[PDB]
Amino acid sequence: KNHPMLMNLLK
Amino acid sequence: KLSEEQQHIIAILLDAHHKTYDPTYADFRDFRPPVRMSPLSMLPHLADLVSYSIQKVIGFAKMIPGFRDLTSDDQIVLLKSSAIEVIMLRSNQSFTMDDMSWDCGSQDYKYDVTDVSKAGHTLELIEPLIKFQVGLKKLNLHEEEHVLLMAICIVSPDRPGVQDAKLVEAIQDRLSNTLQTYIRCRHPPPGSHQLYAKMIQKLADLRSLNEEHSKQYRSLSFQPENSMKLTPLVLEVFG
Ligand SMILES: C=C1[C@H](O)CC(=C/C=C2\CCC[C@]3(C)[C@@H]([C@H](C)CCC[C@H](OC)c4ccc(O)cc4)CC[C@@H]23)C[C@H]1O
Repeated sequence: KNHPMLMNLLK
Repeated sequence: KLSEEQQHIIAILLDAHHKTYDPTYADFRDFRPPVRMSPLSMLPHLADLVSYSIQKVIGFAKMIPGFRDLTSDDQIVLLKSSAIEVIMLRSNQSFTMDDMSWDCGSQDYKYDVTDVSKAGHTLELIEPLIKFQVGLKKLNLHEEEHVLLMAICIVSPDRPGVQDAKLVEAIQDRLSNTLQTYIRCRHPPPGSHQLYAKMIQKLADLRSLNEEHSKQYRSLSFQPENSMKLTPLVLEVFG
């Protein structure tokens, strides 16, 4: 995906 | 008519919104300062504002009943595509028809057509956006209706890239039906007249705003020196 910040804020 | 599941949904969404929307706007002090006095003078400040607002829309989205049963990939796609639209919808709370501005509590933080223009935008976006704000504000939504519309906007099954669309639809359908029923039981006429339909129309108006925004983004984006003024989150989410 290459969406680390958004992944992180969603967890 | 409004079941216990539906009252629970509404109570979760009101509280989630309250946890993610500070009507004092205290955190605005942490943003790069606005500059009014210069074509892209407001860009750092509004980039920062947008970036924070993405963060708060994510915090709201996470709390949507059902959202967490979605896969990460689906969570991601729904947020990427809806973020600007939810920011637009949530901005209605600061929007005032008095002078067609978003008034975040002090003159520093009161934004108008010229402030937005000085962030790299034209009337191609701004005119239909202020029209949206006006037409949304005239609906006079209950806060319950407001939060349901934002949630319905995020859990949209037609966003491209969506894998488990059917799951997205079952979630969204639970919130549409809660909204339908809420209006029936709690929204007295005449304000309730065609109110669901008028709300669904606003989600259509947001698709067109999103489109235009993505286009202006691409243009600004193409200039590495302006793209420099954004934030890493905004670059990640808006591409
Ligand atoms: C907390 C609040 C308050 O209600 C204040 C708030 C206001 C929102 C506004 C009023 C100011 C202008 C806003 C932010 C709109 C514009 C189009 C966003 C411009 C900034 C954006 O930077 C990421 C951008 C994108 C492309 C560009 O070429 C130049 C700038 C989108 C919605 C507009 C958002 C909400 O989250």
